Amino acid sequence: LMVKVLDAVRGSPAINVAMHVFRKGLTTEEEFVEGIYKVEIDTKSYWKALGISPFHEHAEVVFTANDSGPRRYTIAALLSPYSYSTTAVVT
Amino acid sequence: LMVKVLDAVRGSPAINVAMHVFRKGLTTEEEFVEGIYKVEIDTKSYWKALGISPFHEHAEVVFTANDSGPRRYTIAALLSPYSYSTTAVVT
Amino acid sequence: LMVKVLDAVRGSPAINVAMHVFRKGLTTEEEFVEGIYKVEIDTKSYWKALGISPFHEHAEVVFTANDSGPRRYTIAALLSPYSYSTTAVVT
Amino acid sequence: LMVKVLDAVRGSPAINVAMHVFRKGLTTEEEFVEGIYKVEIDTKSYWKALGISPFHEHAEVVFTANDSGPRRYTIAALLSPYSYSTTAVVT
Amino acid sequence: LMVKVLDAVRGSPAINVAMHVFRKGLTTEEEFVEGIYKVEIDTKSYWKALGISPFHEHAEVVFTANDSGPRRYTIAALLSPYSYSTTAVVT
Repeated sequence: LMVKVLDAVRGSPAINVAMHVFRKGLTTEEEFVEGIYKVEIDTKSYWKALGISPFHEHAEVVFTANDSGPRRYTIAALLSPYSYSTTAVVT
Repeated sequence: LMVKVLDAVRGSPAINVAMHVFRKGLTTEEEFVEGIYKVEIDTKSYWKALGISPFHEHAEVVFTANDSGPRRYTIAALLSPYSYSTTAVVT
Repeated sequence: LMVKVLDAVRGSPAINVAMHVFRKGLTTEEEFVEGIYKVEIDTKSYWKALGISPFHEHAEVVFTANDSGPRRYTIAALLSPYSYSTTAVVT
Repeated sequence: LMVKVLDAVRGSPAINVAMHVFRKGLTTEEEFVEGIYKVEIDTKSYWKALGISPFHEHAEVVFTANDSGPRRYTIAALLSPYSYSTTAVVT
Repeated sequence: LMVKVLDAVRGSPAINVAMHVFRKGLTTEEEFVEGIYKVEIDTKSYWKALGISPFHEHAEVVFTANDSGPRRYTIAALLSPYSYSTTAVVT
């Protein structure tokens, strides 16, 4: 097994490289690679893995999730390598 | 097994490379690669994997999910390598 | 098994490469590659994998999902490499 | 097993490299690599893994999640190496 | 097993390198690498792993989470090595 990437480079490129070589109870995950170059923006979660036997008997639950409001996410060149260029965010 | 990628490069390119080589209980996931160059924007989740035997007997549940509001997501060049170009977000 | 990609490059191209080589209980997934260059925008989920025996006996459940509101997602050049070009988002 | 990356470089490129070589109870995760080049912005979570037997009998729970307000996230060149370029955030 | 990265370099590049070589009870995680080049901005959490048997009998719980306010996060060149460039945040 031989891998060659970008043997010779000349003249200033913008590069993003990711190399992975592999060889060979509510939740159980084993022997994994999570999140190479992962981006998460405005992620939400409610009631994850409460456990064994929640609200087993005679439970009265009221759940209300409200999401609102003025929120802004201005992004230029996300995960976007560039060269000899111009990037501007003018407001 | 031999792999060659981008042996000779000249003149400043913008590149995104991803190489993967492989060889050989509510939830169970094993021996996986999750999220190479993954992007998530405004992801939501409710009541994931509450567990074994939730609300087993005589449960009175009221669920209400409300999503609203002024929200903006302005993105230029997502996962988009570029060269000798112009990117602008003018407001 | 021999793989050759982009042996010689000259003059600044914008490139997106993805190479994959392979060789050989509510949920169970094993030995997989999930999400190479995956993009998710405004994804929702409700009540995923509640578990074993939820609401087993005499359950009174009221479910209401409301989705509304002024929301904007302005994107230029998603997963779209470019060169010698112009990208603008003017508002 | 032999790996060669960027054997010869000349002329000032901007590079992001990630190399990974591998060889061979509510929650249990073993022998994993989490978060190489991971970015998280405005992530929320509620009631994660409350434990064994929460609210077992005669529980009266009121849950209310409110999210609002003027919030801004202005980012230029996220995970985006560049060279001979111009990046500006003018307000 | 032999690994070679950036054997010869000339002319002042800006580089980010990450190399990883591997060889071979509410929560239990063993033998892992968490957070190489990890960035977290404005992350929140509520009620994580309260323990064994919380609110076991006759519990009356009122939960209210409010998030609001004018907050700003202005970032230029996050995880974005650059060379011969210009970065400015003008307000």
